[PDB]
Amino acid sequence: KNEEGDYMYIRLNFNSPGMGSSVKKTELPYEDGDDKEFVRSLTFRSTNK
DNA sequence: GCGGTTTTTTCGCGGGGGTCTGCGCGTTCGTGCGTTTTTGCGGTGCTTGTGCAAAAGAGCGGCCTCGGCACCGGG
Repeated sequence: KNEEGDYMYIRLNFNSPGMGSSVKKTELPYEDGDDKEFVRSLTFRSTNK
């Protein structure tokens, strides 16, 4: 979370392959897929802090 | 100190392949969050106790004059 000016810019990161979560290979938070593209982060702003 | 022997140090060149290194992902161990069990200094209410105006008569002690006597000196 980063309050830049009057807007609060919060970047929500999501699980993405390549040294991501500390979870072991046995259980993956996503389905295995070389052709799968992932939403890595979304940044939102709001006037209400 | 001076002359001898001859080992193994210094000199250089070629080839091999184990070690270093670029790159990636994962994890395990370093670092912060939170807590357990106990030690310590902080204060109080109450206990137990302390230093800081004449008038008059009655009675008294000191004192003094005096009484009266015993005594020294002499024969």
